[PDB]
Amino acid sequence: ENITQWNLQDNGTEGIQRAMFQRGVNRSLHGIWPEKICTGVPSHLATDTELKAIHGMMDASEKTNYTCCRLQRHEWNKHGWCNWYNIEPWILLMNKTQANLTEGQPLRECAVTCRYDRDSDLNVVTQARDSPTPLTGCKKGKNFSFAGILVQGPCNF
Ligand SMILES: *[C@@H]1O[C@H](CO)[C@@H](O[C@@H]2O[C@H](CO)[C@@H](O[C@@H]3O[C@H](CO[C@H]4O[C@H](CO)[C@@H](O[C@H]5O[C@H](CO)[C@@H](O)[C@H](O)[C@@H]5O)[C@H](O)[C@@H]4O)[C@@H](O)[C@H](O[C@@H]4O[C@H](CO)[C@@H](O)[C@H](O)[C@@H]4O)[C@@H]3O)[C@H](O)[C@H]2NC(C)=O)[C@H](O)[C@H]1NC(C)=O
Ligand SMILES: *[C@@H]1O[C@H](CO)[C@@H](O[C@@H]2O[C@H](CO)[C@@H](O)[C@H](O)[C@H]2NC(C)=O)[C@H](O)[C@H]1NC(C)=O
Ligand SMILES: *[C@@H]1O[C@H](CO)[C@@H](O)[C@H](O)[C@H]1NC(C)=O
Ligand SMILES: *[C@@H]1O[C@H](CO)[C@@H](O)[C@H](O)[C@H]1NC(C)=O
Ligand SMILES: *[C@@H]1O[C@H](CO)[C@@H](O)[C@H](O)[C@H]1NC(C)=O
Repeated sequence: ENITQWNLQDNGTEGIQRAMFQRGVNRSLHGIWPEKICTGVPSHLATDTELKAIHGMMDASEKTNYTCCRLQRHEWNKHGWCNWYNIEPWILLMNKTQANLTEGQPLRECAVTCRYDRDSDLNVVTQARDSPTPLTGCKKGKNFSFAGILVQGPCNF
């Protein structure tokens, strides 16, 4: 029912993808997205201490040097409060999702966005999710690279 999406390292993509490559991070959670997007005022304002409890999730912002908490707070504000009601079960789910992502390539890993790399003739996956979706920036007929793992098609197992 929820889309789980994450960033993947890629030295060829400026921003979080490059920062992850430099730090030896392969997968960094972007979000867990139910159908409903939160509108209005959050029932609770996420603190830095709460957001830092999602261990290994890197912020997409250079303003924190890709650490915490701009993306983490944005996730709680836009997808968290209205769906989970309380920050505690959301922090635990996000943290466990990230822990699984840190362990290696997950159960279902489908490409979302690629950076086609001319040199290696590979579709370098910059963002993946746990369900198939139409692709963006992915060259037809090329193999896919999920944080160095070579796959035939857009979905990795
Ligand atoms: C996919 O995303 C959804 C979010 O869309 C995730 O579901 C959410 O999971 C949260 C648990 O992790 C759960 O949080 C608890 O919510 C209760 C309140 O629950 C009651 O309210 C809601 C609506 O008002 C109803 O939820 C029911 O919805 C479904 C269909 O009816 C079904 O799942 C089931 O019937 C649910 O019961 C329902 O009326 C609820 O009973 C809070 O009380 C919880 O609080 C915990 O308890 C404390 C107080 O005792 C609180 O202070 C603590 O901090 C404590 O931890 C807790 O917040 C959400 O209700 C649920 N949201 C929805 C819309 O279902 C789902 O888990 C995701 N799945 C995956 C696999 O990623
Ligand atoms: C993190 O990974 C573990 C291991 O895959 C998950 O636990 C499994 O959950 C499935 C159902 O989704 C069950 O069939 C098994 O009981 C579990 N296996 C083990 C070895 O414990 C867990 O769901 C994952 N959590 C998140 C949030 O991704
Ligand atoms: C990241 O992925 C590569 C390629 O699969 C693997 O060799 C390496 O050990 C992983 N590093 C971490 C920190 O998980
Ligand atoms: C950003 O983080 C990395 C690794 O932790 C480090 O190389 C760098 O000095 C940090 N700070 C700035 C201002 O780039
Ligand atoms: C989150 O997962 C880590 C492993 O990455 C674990 O050590 C830690 O206790 C967890 N934190 C919370 C708040 O669950």
